[PDB]
Amino acid sequence: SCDLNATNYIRGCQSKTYDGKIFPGKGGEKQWICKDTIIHGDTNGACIPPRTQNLCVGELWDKSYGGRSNIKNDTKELLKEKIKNAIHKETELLYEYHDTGTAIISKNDPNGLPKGFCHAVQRSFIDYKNMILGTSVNIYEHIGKLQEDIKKIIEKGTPQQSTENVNAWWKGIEREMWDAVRCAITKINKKNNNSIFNGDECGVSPPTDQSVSWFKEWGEQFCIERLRYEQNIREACTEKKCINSDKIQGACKRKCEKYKKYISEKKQEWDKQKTKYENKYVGKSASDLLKENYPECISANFDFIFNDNIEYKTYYPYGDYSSICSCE
Repeated sequence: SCDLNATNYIRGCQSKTYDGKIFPGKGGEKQWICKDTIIHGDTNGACIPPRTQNLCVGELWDKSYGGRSNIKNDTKELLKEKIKNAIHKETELLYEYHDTGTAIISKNDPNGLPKGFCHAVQRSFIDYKNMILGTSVNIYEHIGKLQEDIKKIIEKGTPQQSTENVNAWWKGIEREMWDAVRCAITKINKKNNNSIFNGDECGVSPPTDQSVSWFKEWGEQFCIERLRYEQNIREACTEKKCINSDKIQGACKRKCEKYKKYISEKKQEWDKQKTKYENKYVGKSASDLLKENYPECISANFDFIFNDNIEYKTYYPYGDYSSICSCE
């Protein structure tokens, strides 16, 4: 059983801001961080999710006075405890972030939990795994210190045979770490009238390549945002207000230009991730990866949307939404 009514909050992990502050707060959103001269998985490149940049490290890190590792002298038991509490806090804060409709991917499916909450929780859990295993990305010098203290805690505190021990140690604690997620979900009962929550709603077992996991998150987000853009285009162009010359005008042209602008910024992110994915996973499509996972991606022709031919800019000014964004 879990720590049902036993409350525990940790300093350093406040309400999420990665897709923006929770209302009435505004802005403060993080962007996807793509880097050239970095290795992720086997190969070059990486795009870092806003959510990852907001990951709760709890008592693992001491932010006070310029920053320091809070696990330098820890036993592996106390380290495990500190990870478990961080994971438990991450789950609670992600629940609030998707319950309030602030997370982009939440803007109520199907076990009665907030849309996107389980995906986000699974994703953060994968991030914790890769942080502990030392197999993520070296973007933060402070997490570099964390994987390295973790490595030395495990090696001093287990019999030698070596990040092979760090790998076996994670495997031995994985079930317990996942129980921190299930436990935090059970505590939703205290909070929620939609259903009864047994804690298994985001999976009885932990999920399920972090680079692929990050790319999938990118996709889910892009496709949802894409449908919101369509929604606003149809509300402002559908009304058939076209100025004589007929060329679109006013609210319609505004909403259409917003999507055109959105696609232009997302293009670099698609190219980077698509290339990394497809030339690591030979014979596999980046388009298939997203479409087989997220129903919001089904209407998206990724090759059309991000097409780099010369004629496409002139004939399709607003991409795949050019027809709604035209006259007649």
